[PDB]
Amino acid sequence: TGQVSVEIEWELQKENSKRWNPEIQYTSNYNKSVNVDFTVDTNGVYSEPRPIGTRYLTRNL
Amino acid sequence: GADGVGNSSGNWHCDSTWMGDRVITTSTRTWALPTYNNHLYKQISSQSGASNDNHYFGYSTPWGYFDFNRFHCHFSPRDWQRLINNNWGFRPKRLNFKLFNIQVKEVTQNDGTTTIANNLTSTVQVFTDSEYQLPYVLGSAHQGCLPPFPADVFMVPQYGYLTLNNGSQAVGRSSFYCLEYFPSQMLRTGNNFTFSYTFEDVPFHSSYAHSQSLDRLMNPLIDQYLYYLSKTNAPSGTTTMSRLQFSQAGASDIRDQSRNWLPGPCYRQQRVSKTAADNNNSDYSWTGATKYHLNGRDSLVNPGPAMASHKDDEEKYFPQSGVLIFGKQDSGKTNVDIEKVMITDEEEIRTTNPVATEQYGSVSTNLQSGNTQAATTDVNTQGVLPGMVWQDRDVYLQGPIWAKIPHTDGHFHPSPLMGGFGLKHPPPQILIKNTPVPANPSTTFSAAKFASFITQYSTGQVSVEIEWELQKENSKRWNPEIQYTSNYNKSVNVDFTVDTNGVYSEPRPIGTRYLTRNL
Amino acid sequence: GADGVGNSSGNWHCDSTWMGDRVITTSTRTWALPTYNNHLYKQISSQSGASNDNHYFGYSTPWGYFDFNRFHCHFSPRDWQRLINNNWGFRPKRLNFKLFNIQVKEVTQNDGTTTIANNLTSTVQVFTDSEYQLPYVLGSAHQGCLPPFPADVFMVPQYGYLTLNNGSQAVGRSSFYCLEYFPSQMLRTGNNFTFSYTFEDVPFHSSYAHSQSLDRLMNPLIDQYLYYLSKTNAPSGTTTMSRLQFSQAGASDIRDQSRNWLPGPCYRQQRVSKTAADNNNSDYSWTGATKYHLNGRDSLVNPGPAMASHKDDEEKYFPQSGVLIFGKQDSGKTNVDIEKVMITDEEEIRTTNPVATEQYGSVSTNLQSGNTQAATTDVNTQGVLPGMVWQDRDVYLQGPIWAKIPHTDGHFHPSPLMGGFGLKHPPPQILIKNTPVPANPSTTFSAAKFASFITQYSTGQVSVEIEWELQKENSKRWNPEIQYTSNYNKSVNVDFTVDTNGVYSEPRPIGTRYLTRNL
Repeated sequence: TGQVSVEIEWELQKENSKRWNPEIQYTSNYNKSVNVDFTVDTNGVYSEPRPIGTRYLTRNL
Repeated sequence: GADGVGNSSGNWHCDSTWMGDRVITTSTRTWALPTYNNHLYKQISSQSGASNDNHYFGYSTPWGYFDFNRFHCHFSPRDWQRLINNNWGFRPKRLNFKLFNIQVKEVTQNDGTTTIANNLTSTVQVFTDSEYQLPYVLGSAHQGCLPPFPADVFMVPQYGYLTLNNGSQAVGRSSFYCLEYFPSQMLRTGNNFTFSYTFEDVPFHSSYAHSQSLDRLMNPLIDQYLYYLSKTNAPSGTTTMSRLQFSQAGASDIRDQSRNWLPGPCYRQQRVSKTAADNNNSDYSWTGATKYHLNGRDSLVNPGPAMASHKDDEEKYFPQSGVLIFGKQDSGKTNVDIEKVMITDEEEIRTTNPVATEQYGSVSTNLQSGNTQAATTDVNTQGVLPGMVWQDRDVYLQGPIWAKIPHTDGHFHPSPLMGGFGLKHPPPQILIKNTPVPANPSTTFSAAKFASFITQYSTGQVSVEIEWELQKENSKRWNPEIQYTSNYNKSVNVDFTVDTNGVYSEPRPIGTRYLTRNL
Repeated sequence: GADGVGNSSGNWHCDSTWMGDRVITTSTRTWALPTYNNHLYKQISSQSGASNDNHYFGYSTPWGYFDFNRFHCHFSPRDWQRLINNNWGFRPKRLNFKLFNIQVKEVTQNDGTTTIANNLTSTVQVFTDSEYQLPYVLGSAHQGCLPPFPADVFMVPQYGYLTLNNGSQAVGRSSFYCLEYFPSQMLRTGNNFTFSYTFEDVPFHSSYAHSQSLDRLMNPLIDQYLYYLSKTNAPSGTTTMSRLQFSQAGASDIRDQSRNWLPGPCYRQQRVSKTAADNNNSDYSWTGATKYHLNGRDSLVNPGPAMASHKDDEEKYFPQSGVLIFGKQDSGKTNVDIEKVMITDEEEIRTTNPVATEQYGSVSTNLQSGNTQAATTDVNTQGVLPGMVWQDRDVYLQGPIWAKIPHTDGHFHPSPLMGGFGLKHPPPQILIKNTPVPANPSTTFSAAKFASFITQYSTGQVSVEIEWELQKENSKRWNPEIQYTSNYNKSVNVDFTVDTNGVYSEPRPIGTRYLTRNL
């Protein structure tokens, strides 16, 4: 047994949009719930409740 | 540059210069710009009863835009003839644009009588979208470019765009652009506006036709050393038996030779005849059309991938939606007869590209055996295969020049299907607008936005200069070539001139492929 | 520092050094750290049937944390006596922390018999939250600090926190923190861990009592030159008539003198007596309590703003929830009698702060007139006014030291209400955990996370050194002062010592306010 570590550098490409109205963003829901998403439950089990893509900002064709 | 009221802010530059492997064309026109949308942005959408294929959603802005994306904006007919008769290829290199001699005029409509006067203090706003942040509407073959004849005055077209739609409604992803949210330069009479632009590297447009066919590249005097299957059965006593036989291909059986390449891709179109009696007596303009299906909508494929218009001895035929069709002078907008339009022809590329109205070929569908005969079927659509070669669609004196390549993850051979040069950073859009001047306001404050303005428009001159790089031909052909020429016989009017009423007209479309080249 | 198995990674430092206006206290203890939560994070929440005031939601982590936020972790009783008998004020300056001599031990529970052995290769993880990114749970007067007696061994407490809740459930705004998402240092036996810290500037704690009263600051020999309204009616023939009369205040009417300042703010509490018979025969511990209302929940105000515990000649009384209450040695957890606890007293501040169980004062409520008599009412809660002065709650040998000021837009006089120093950047939290060591895995791959580990714990030494800045007294008082002292009379045990069984105990709470100062 032992430990393992991995470090990765990522290059970003910032958006430069002139769109006027606000965009769609990924967000958490505010309403109450028994468990918080992407957390552990009362037994210690971490779970991811939904898949999350990458395409939220917009761009002209 | 800036000076007073009584100073011209520019001169008239319009000519062409030929020097070695370059040609520099500069043209000047005078324009007029109204006030669009009464200074408002407006949401527009398709009608409620429109078919699902025709739904759209978007906006119309109070801005105009300048457009010079047609070849005849830069080349005179004589200059076009020089180009196409002596060069194998050409491409744009750099560009210069200038706007000058602005005049703003206010209109008064008292009592049905119009009075027009100068407004020396009013201004116009101009800016170039040099970062491609607005939706790019050039490259859609719209009207409103610079006129082909330098003596014509033209109206600046209005700017508008479409975004995502769900039927007649919009979605959360659809975006709205305010053009006043850009830095723009304000010009009074006495100011001018210029900018420069450099084209990226693009391949030369092929201004030649191939003098060889893709299926005829062998030496007709020497046989191959490879064999092909020439017979599958042989005669027995009063009958036949299965027996494979092989032969070496020569000139007598030239269709069977082994070859290294394949013709270009295909997407079959319906064939129609210029003779009225040959066509079916029905309405198949949409049912019989070739289309693509995108997000539940059908869209006509026009003109589509470059394929030959017809095979030899069949000039009367052409693909239903596979050729560019220009209109003659003063032809109408809707449902004009065939005598009012000019149909182009792409027959020069039938040496490498398949005919648009035939199948690509035939492939086998089963496994023959002692009790099963071989069966084949036609291929009506063929994607690209390794080993294919093809030509692109020709360009025309009155056709488009460039198109912006869509910003996507992938694309294949990004030459625009209507013909021309595909650019990732095309010449930017040039937007222009009259600054609104409010009318007499009330003397007591009101927070409502203004709704009464002084009626006015603007006019001025515009010039554009483009440098083109030429590719000279180097042929060793012995016999003379085909050249574009005028007919010598007498006629009432000279082609590409004005008539007795002052109307300039172009009598036919002119391609580029006259010189020849080996395959 | 790093070396082998047979090398101590640190020494035992525990003493105090007094030099001029500084005092440096260093202390060392030995700790033991179990495996909490069986290496898991767990969501915790209030019971389903709990009252609305007691609902909560949060998490418990497998980490422990070190805590030295009580004064007796650093000062011996004799050192505390030196401090409070000779100084008017003090404050912390800088801090040094060290963790060394780590030993990890694995436990085997075969057949009810426990065997403990060294595990030389296992490790512990340590990190300091030097950027205040975790919820700060220090400063809530929790158990688990370093023991007051240096010879005691203590268990490291488990880390856990609360976040936003809606009843027993959470909301979208509630946040979850994984402590493994921090860079932490891993130590085997033979490694050590140190860091340093500098306190920000804070005011000295007032280790004095005022020798003057706020309402007695005048010269008792000279009258004022200002007048006050002394009589509102005068005798007429066998009757009275309204007639205003004014007088200059002297010593005979000292209550009427004009003054420049006002006593500190107030928030009235209920009074209870140490004699059982004086109190009401009912359960008013919650109904009669003073509380604040936040987001629909009621929360007991404890101890609340600093107010005097009682007026003179009334030591038997104290506010219901307005004083710190420490427990005697080995006293229980729930519903212990009054003989098992030690109730503090804040009477030294009754020179400036109002008594906690009385009204702040009285104000008029109406407008007197010929047919209306003047009416007043008591003020049971008084926010701060311009011109108020007050003292803060005293600190005690076994009380807290500091508290983190909440990161908010506004705050007023941010000294923590339980006493001590309010810091925007307090000493950071120090988290520690045993690295999990999995047990014998299966020989065929399984993607399920591990659930069987080797049972083990760790132990070692911890040391903390703090420099304190002193503020020496400079009094010109003639008569001797009050000092903290031990009683001389005989007794079975000496105070602040161990008994015959080895149990160290602190017999009473010790404040700081013995020397005196003029107002």
